[PDB]
Amino acid sequence: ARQWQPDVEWAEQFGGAVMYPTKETAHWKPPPWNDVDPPK
Amino acid sequence: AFSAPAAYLTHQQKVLRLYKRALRHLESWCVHRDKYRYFACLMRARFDEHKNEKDMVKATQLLRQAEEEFWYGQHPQPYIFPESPGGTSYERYECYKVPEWCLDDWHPSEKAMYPDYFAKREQWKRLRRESWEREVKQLQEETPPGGPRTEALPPARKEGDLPPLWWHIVTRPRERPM
Amino acid sequence: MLKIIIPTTMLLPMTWMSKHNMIWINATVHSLLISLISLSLLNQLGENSLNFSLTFFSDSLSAPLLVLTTWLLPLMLMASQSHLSKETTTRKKLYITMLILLQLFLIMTFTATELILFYILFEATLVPTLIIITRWGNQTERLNAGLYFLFYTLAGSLPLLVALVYIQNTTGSLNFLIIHYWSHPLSNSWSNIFMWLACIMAFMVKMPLYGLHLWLPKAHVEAPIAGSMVLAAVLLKLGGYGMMRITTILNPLTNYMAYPFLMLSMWGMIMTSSICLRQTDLKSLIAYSSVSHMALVIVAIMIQTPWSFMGATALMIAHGLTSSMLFCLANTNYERVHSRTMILARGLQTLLPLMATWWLVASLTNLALPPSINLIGELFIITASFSWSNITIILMGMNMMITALYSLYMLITTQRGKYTHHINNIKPSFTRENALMALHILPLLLLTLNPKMILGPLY
Amino acid sequence: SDAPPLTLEAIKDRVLYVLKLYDKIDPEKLSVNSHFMKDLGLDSLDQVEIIMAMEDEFGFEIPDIDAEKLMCPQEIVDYIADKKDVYE
Amino acid sequence: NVLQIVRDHWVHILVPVGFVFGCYLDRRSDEKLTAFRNKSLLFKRELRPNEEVTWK
Amino acid sequence: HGKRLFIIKPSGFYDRRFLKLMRFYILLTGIPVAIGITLVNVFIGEAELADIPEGYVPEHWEYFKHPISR
Amino acid sequence: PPEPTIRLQEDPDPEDENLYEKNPDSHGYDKDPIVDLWNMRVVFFFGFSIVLVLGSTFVAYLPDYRMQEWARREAERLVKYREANGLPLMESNCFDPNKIQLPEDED
Ligand SMILES: CCCCCCCCCCCCCCCCC[C@@H](O)O[C@H](CO[C@H](O)CCCCCCCCCCCCCCC)COP(=O)(O)OCC[N+](C)(C)C
Ligand SMILES: CCCCCCCCCCCCCCCCC[C@@H](O)O[C@H](CO[C@H](O)CCCCCCCCCCCCCCC)COP(=O)(O)OCC[N+](C)(C)C
Ligand SMILES: CCCCCCCC/C=C\CCCCCCCC(=O)O[C@H](COC(=O)CCCCCCC/C=C/CCCCCCCC)COP(=O)(O)OCCN
Ligand SMILES: *OP(=O)(O)OCC(C)(C)[C@@H](O)C(=O)NCCC(=O)NCCSC(=O)CCCCCCCCCCC
Repeated sequence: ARQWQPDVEWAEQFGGAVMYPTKETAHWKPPPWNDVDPPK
Repeated sequence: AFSAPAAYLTHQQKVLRLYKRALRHLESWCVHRDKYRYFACLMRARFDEHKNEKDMVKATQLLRQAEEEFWYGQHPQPYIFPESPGGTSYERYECYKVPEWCLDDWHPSEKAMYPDYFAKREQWKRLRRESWEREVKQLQEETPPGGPRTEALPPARKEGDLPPLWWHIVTRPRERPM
Repeated sequence: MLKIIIPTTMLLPMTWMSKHNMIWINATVHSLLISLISLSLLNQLGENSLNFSLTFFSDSLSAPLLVLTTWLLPLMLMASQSHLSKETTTRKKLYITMLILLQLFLIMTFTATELILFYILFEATLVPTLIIITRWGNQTERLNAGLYFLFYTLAGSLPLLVALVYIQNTTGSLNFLIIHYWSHPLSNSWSNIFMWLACIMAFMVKMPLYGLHLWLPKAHVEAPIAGSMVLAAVLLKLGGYGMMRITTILNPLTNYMAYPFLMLSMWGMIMTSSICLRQTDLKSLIAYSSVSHMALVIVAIMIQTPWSFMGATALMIAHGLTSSMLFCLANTNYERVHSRTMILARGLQTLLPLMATWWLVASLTNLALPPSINLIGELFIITASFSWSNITIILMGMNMMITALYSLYMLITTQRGKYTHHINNIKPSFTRENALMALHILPLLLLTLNPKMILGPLY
Repeated sequence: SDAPPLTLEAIKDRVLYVLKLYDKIDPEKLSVNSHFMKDLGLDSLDQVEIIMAMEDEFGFEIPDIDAEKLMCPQEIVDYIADKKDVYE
Repeated sequence: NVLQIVRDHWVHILVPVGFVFGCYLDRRSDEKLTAFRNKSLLFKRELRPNEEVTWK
Repeated sequence: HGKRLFIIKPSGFYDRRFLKLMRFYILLTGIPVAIGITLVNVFIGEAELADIPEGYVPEHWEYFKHPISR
Repeated sequence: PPEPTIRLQEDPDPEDENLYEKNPDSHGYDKDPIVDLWNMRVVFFFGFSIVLVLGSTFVAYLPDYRMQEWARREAERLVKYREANGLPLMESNCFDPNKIQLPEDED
């Protein structure tokens, strides 16, 4: 009796570095939120 | 229909079911009453000649040849009572059966007719409302762990109690509502 | 033609400046008034057309489609009133805005006198439908459904645009009157074959043609009720209208280019009909029946005879009304039961008798019982096909039988038998639903009295 | 139709009438509560025949699972009453 | 009550005003195409004593 | 015999009300239409065909027979 | 595993509301009885009384712009004339050959 809306599991497919992950890309990580890399 | 079924039929039940089926089909073959009486007495004599036998193996060898002989001569058009599952009026009145809950959706101008009926109906509703809360716990404690083993239900054991799951059996529509 | 277009545009500010509790009333009243105004287009001539201006013209092929389009809007509003109760005022106004924009685009598309203008509005009809499907649809499949409904369509219509501009660089005009009066034969050539395919495939994919029909069940089962109504009643007929218009420049290539599609239709109508025999969803069954009827319309248009065109017009109108009614009945069951599975709610004739009468009349009309206009169109198409080839009767005959079967199947599973015991929330039918069914079914039986109105320009 | 509304007394009277025409059981010994195997010394085949005579008398069939556990005239009357919805 | 029900029902004039404006718009278009009025070979006619144009 | 029993059935109020309302509105507009058509037929209509008198050019609505169509 | 087995904070699915419960004579248009009654009235009046009856009557009495009876009269006059003068009713040629210039083949 309720319209379906996206949930966390549905929202997680767009959270990767790219769409359609592969073996080569599997180790890629999204950029930081503020787009800053620690100086190390 | 009313009785809960078991896990299997014993040998005696199978024999009795064959006896009833064979007598019914013999009656369907022998239309006249005196002929049926004669051949039914003959079939009874044929049936109990092995009544006293003791071993299971041959007693099961019988009732197998008996089923084969019945299926060979089973009268492909046997007599069926009109209300029986194969009869000419099996589900004839099924379209006139209306559930009780439909009366809850009547207009107040409709319920204004028949005030006594609806007062009694309200009494029944409140009785059901209390009895249900009692029945749930009664069934919860009376059930073996792991779930029911047979779909048979217990009676009421206290004084003011009602048999669990009674509403939809007591409030059957009718056999011939209209 | 602006006497119809301007009030339809004025529907938008009227909707947006309305009170929060008066949107449905005002929209319904003014849509009914616009339908009454559009009724005057039915006065057609045996001569050329009603050429109002350089931009818009009306024909006895366009007039019934315009009347159906204007009549469908109040029914869609009534059908949408129920399930949109708990929605905010702004979103309800947006829904009504989408419906109005769809009606405006359809109105203009039918009356456009230019092929390019027709293409632009024919594509503009996509955006409101896509928004309606993917925003107010219920299940999660709607998104996928929308994608299908989009790309199929575009995959057919991008070549057409190319062909269109090519034609205008060769003939010098895309005006339909000039195109008709200056028609020239198409020689048998590979370039001409591909031009034919480009001009035909966009309209084939929206009928839909068998084998290109996969988008339709998805879109129709995933759409809200108003979306299903407009998709089945009007948007399918855009391909038929386009093919009727564009076949004038495709001769005599159609004499042999039509063979692959004709087969795909004549066999296809069998398959889809048989598919209706084994279906567990009501909306899916109704959509597949729509596919079968539109296959018959495709055959009629490809045969290219006067009786074929008359039958195709009549069948388009009749199917629009009938499929809209069937979708409304299925939705009135769904809003009570929330399942959309045929065998869940059973024996409903005992609980809802008048709705059972509506079900019977809708099933009889879909079954093409004479003298309904459904049967008029079907019989004219069948006679034209018999003249085309006497063997066709076999396939046609088979379809008829199968159709009746599944129609009555749908009537027997849901209405007859014993009621489901545990379903105790089936309330009496509202006046709104009964009025919706009556307003669907009375125009059909009225139209059977004056069939010349829906027989097209070749009457 | 025009079928008279049979009552519990009519059902009991007809059941006893059919049982008294069964020459295997003595009409003096039997009563409404007289058991079949123990009180009257009958067999299982005799019980099947009694059920069949009841079915022929009342025009409807009793399923075997229910019929196999009807061991008194009183329970036969109760079964027929419950099946046919008899008030009094 | 006038000047109060207006603030709620002024909306009901929009569609009829649109209809009248659309009719007026249609009339304007007709004037532009009068290039062959009373000039067709089929309906070529001599004017009446108090007639300026055959149609409007 | 006072063996009258209650018949359980769904409500007929809403179906009956809808039918009454639909009949009322249809008749409300259609009875005056039928009366007007009858009066026009009895007292006015059915023009008869005639030749066009020479020098006279008829109006476009003078080529039709029924008064309502005219 | 001390997780709550709750994926997020979400409202429960509400139960559907019966329009007849709070308002018998509900007509199924709106939860407000007055707005509902007037929606019923306007729908019935503008759908059945106005469009369905008056529009049907208008369509029934549409004037003969398709010119069926005109064609009947013309055909009657032509048949009368041709039977009177012995002409063979319809002619096989739609255009008289005197105005067609065929191309000489000279093959
Ligand atoms: C998938 C769901 C259905 C989608 C819709 C399907 C409908 C589209 C079908 C296309 C219609 C037919 C296209 C061409 C028909 C012309 C007739 C021709 O093909 O037949 C012979 C042609 O012979 C051979 O066919 C030559 C072409 C062979 C190569 C074409 C591929 C064959 C099968 C490909 C099907 C793939 C379709 C799907 C694409 C993704 C005739 O011999 P010829 O007299 O010499 O040529 C006459 C034409 N002239 C005059 C211009 C010269
Ligand atoms: C329910 C219980 C019964 C109660 C009712 C009893 C009475 C029964 C009568 C009902 C039907 C019986 C048939 C009687 C037919 C008589 C009327 C008929 O003759 O009129 C027809 C006329 O019918 C109309 O033309 C057809 C109706 C118009 C349909 C348009 C629909 C309205 C708009 C709705 C929206 C559109 C949606 C669909 C878009 C395509 C044909 O007339 P026609 O001989 O030719 O010429 C008329 C007279 N002339 C010569 C002066 C011109
Ligand atoms: C639902 C999916 C359907 C997808 C669309 C299917 C239809 C495809 C139709 C062909 C696509 C291109 C149409 C061309 C536009 C018409 C213009 C035209 O006809 O001009 C021709 C040009 O014709 C072409 O060039 C067409 C060549 C094809 C190239 C594109 C191939 C696309 C795929 C072809 C096979 C598939 C077609 C049928 C698909 C069936 C449905 C799946 C003549 O060119 P000129 O050189 O100026 O004149 C010759 C004398 N000098
Ligand atoms: O005391 P009850 O509980 O009634 O027990 C009855 C009985 C003892 C006879 C029986 O239940 C039982 O347990 N018997 C033990 C052995 C046994 O029965 N072995 C099987 C014998 S089979 C038989 O009876 C032969 C059948 C012959 C009839 C064939 C039917 C063909 C008819 C064709 C259509 C007209």
